[PDB]
Amino acid sequence: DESAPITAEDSWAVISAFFREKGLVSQQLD
Amino acid sequence: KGSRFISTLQVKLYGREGSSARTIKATLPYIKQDIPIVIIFRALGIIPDGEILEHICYDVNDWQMLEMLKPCVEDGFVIQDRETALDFIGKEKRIQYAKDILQKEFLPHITQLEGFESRKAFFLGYMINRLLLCALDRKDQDDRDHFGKKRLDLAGPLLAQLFKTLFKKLTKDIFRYMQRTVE
Amino acid sequence: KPMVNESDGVTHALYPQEARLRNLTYSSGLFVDVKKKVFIGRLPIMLRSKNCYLSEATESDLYKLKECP
Amino acid sequence: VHRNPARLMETLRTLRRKGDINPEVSMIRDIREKELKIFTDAGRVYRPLFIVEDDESLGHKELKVRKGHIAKLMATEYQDEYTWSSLLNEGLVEYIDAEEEESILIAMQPEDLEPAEADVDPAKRIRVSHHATTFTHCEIHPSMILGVAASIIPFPDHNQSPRNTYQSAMGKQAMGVFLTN
Amino acid sequence: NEVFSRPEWMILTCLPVPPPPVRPSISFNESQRGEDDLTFKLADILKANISLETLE
Amino acid sequence: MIVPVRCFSCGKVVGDKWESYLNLLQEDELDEGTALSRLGLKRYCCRRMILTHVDLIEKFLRYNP
Amino acid sequence: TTFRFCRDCNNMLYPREDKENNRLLFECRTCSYVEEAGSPLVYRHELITNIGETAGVVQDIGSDPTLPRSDRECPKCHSRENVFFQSQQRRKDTSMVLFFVCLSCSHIFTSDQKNKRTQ
Amino acid sequence: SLHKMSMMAHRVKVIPYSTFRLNLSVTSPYNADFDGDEMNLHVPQSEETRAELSQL
Amino acid sequence: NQEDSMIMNQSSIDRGLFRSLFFRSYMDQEKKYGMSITETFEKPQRTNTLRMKHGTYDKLDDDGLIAPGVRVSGEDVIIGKTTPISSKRDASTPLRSTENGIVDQVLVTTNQDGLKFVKVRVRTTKIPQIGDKF
Amino acid sequence: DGPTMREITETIAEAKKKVLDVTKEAQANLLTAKHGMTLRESFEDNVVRFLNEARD
Amino acid sequence: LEPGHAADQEQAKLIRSAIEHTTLKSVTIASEIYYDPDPRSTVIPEDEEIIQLHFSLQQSPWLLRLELDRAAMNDKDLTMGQVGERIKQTFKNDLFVIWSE
Amino acid sequence: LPHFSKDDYSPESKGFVENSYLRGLTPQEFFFHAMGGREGLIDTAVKTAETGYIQR
RNA sequence: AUCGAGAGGA
DNA sequence: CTACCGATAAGCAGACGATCCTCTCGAT
DNA sequence: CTGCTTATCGGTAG
Ligand SMILES: [Mg+2]
Ligand SMILES: [Mg+2]
Ligand SMILES: [Zn+2]
Ligand SMILES: [Zn+2]
Repeated sequence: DESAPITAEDSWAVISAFFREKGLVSQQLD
Repeated sequence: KGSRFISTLQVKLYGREGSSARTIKATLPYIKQDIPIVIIFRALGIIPDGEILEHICYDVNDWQMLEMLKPCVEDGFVIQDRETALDFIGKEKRIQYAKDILQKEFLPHITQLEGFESRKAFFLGYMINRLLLCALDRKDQDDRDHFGKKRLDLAGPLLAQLFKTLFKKLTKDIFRYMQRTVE
Repeated sequence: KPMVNESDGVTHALYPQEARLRNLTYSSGLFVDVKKKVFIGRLPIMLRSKNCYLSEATESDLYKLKECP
Repeated sequence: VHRNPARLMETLRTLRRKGDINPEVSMIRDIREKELKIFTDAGRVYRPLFIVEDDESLGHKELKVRKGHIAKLMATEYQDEYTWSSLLNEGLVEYIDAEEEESILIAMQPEDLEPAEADVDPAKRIRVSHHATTFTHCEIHPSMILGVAASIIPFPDHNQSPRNTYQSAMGKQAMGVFLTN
Repeated sequence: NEVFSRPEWMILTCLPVPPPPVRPSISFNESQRGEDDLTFKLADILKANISLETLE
Repeated sequence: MIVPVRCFSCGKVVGDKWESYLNLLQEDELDEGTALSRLGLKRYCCRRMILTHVDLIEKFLRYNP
Repeated sequence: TTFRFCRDCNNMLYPREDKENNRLLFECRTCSYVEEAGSPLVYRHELITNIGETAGVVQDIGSDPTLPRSDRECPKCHSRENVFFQSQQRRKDTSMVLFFVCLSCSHIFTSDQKNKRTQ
Repeated sequence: SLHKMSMMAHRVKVIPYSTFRLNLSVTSPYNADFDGDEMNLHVPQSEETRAELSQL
Repeated sequence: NQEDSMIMNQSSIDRGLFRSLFFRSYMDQEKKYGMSITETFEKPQRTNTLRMKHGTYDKLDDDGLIAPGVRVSGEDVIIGKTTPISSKRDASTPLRSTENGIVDQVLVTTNQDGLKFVKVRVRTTKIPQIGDKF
Repeated sequence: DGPTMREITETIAEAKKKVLDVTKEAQANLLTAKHGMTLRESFEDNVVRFLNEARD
Repeated sequence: LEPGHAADQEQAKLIRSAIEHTTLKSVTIASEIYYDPDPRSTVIPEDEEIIQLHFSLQQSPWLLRLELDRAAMNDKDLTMGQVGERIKQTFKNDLFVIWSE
Repeated sequence: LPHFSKDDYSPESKGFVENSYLRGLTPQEFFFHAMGGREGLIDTAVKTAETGYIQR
């Protein structure tokens, strides 16, 4: 159900998300 | 954007608690010694005892502070002008000298161009205003260990400070097969 | 994209994995278009940067260039 | 200088978070010393961090993010077009540094940090309260305060503080596979 | 001390020279060369010292 | 880097059980836990052996020559 | 000590003496402008200060979220909305006291039962 | 080496494997532990010397 | 297993725990600014020069490079090269004083300048022994 | 012991209330300073004391 | 302590405050300067008493006026006069000098 | 930290870990507890020298 | 082998 | 009343740092 | 978290 809030668990996806898009060394490339 | 020329301005509050009359001075690039502010303020055009305090104290119920500056004012109605503030700093050869330093190395960010004098007065007010907030204990010492007022220099920026340093060489060894070409 | 000029020779394409073996430098060429097209040095390349050919590279493409993914 | 710097930030903020001013840039309004600092410098560190604005209709202060988004972002897990970055831009998430952290209120878990106030399995640890109603961005997950090496320790909370720091110099002296090739 | 130490001594005249043992050589080498740092400053010196036997 | 033949702690051959086990998982749609028990592993020195063996070789065949 | 500068040169003026009709006499070494006394007051010190307690109190105050919030009344304005914090002077020797600023009459009020105050 | 104790004569025992081996209870004075600490030995060369060590 | 030692199932080592690999490589090039002084990989003997190493050479073929499955150990010469000064000065790298293993792989290439280049790895398996850390 | 974790706990719990109180006391100009120390030093000192004693 | 003077839980105090260094400043709230040229009377309401009263068992117009805290006056083994006669003895005759009781 | 209101002198806030190495610490506990011996770690590698100079 | 920079073990 | 000498106070500058250890990179 | 040097001031002698 779309609107509704999140829970803890769910944040690991968000992390996931970051990391795929930057990886472990961004800082150096960037 | 544009060098690494490093350029340290200080505003010291000479005078300990009570020790006579707490005068303010400051410091500058290629210089002999210090300077009461009042001058320098005179020197950026800012002249009237008080058209300065505005530059520094920002509200007029603050006597306390005000007063705190009262003895600086005094260190200069030995100088009531713009050209003799420039003065204080070694004629026409040395006034230049100072309308320099107060564009060329007295607070360089801001700018180094011509006219950008009050831009700085003001700042130097600022400075001074935190310099007194902090001696009147209404504000706290500045923390030297806030990650926030530090950076990291990554590879970029470093490749970068050599690159300018050699690109500076090829650059001018060449102002030399060139001097020796004539042809 | 990085190259390299072996004495008495062509300009090779340069591959990280290769330089690592022969002590060469994954670095690339420096060209400026100076007024009145011209090179003045090379410039060591940050692997997996915008030039490093490994920046666009597929998995399978890596192993291929012998490079851990 | 600026009068009504309020109506300005807002604006600022909608603009970094819409994407029209860079998301790097930091953007600090101190209220009470009446500065407003804007910093674009380079070398500053910064991050997590997700966002909160009361931005709710049917009740109270919330996270903007939502099972909605999260769930399209997962979306993009089994398809292996929702990227972190689009979180950035649809504003769920912001980057903070140091300086700017000073003027917020972060929440920890976001859960059991803002569902309203209404037994205790005696073995759970002891959390504090909720005391705060202000939040403006809630932490992504606490574990990230850690870095590459400790992130590897089974449980370091139950664990004395320098020890953990020693395993973290050792972890790097472990043997194994450094690279497929 | 009259015999062992004397202000004039305290200043230089004539400077010993230390033989090899104290400061040798070699290198990667052979046929090329070479040396410690007294041998090189132990020149700088017999260096400008001949610039001055050549003014006078 | 390949399953091991025999569990460290204990003795028992296992190496002959790797493929069998990816097969119960992947294919009769089962929890490693079962699988395991079902391939005969009952001690956890021995469970441990398989639940980890991590098959990096699968990746170094990935390079060519 | 609120003093005062010349009109005519915006500078600073100083003080002498009405010898002669006994009274006070401030005055510029900028022009010759002159004034009758504000008040005889002329120098204040304070070493124990209350002039920094409230500090930046500012309509915006109410939104700054670092500011904790209490359960009180303000006494003119009746609400439960405020926001408090310890005296801003950053003296070592200072009152662990609170100050509140109500939210709807920007009213400022205190935690303290001994010391008397107006600010 | 802060004490006499960090020094001290022993009595040799050759054995297989490659670690100096010691007694726990000679631990403090050296203040070793065994997750790594490493330790040196020296060997006297004169019949005296030897005395010196076994005696003193 | 005291004062933080620990005790290890030697049977389970044997079955494989905790083992590793262990390779190392060694390296080599020819000459500096010679027009007439150029090192040369070879497998040496004397020639008028005769400092040459105390250890053995007989594992190197002509090229002056061991071969792969050969086991080296001790002070063995792994790479023969010589450097001719006026003449045949040995100059040649042996396996570490302490180390023993096996050749794994050997490489031959070259540098920017057309230079001869060589890198020899040796490999050894190391097993949990007594004094090791964990 | 289960009912020790219930004592233990509450045990910290009454020190939470003393810190509190003293804090409240203090905020009220009430709290008294300790010959030669800042009244703020005495608030700190009381608390730190109250909780070490709790840990204890 | 002295030998029998061992627990004059009181005799300790003296010592304290027999020893314990201690500036004007420590007690002084605020220090000020009015032009009150009129010896015989003040400008300031708050001072008026303090005027009927200095003559029972020259001067300038410029009054230095220190205020004292209620406090340090309790914390310290403390007396106006004490203050006073302190102030007066430093200076003897070169300053003229008075207080509230 | 910034998860905390300002002007807060309460316990939590001020580095009072309340749980045990067993049930476990929370975020702030951890982080605080981390300033713990970094201080420690530090002076240690600092005792260690002050010390060994003494000793010399 | 000298020499200078960093990394690591107690 | 002046000058010289002596004493006291303030301001400015200098050298040390755990032991022992293995190893890696680079250069006239 | 100082020992040494320089400068300034109060004292004594001429
Ligand atoms: Mg140890
Ligand atoms: Mg140990
Ligand atoms: Zn088993
Ligand atoms: Zn005027």
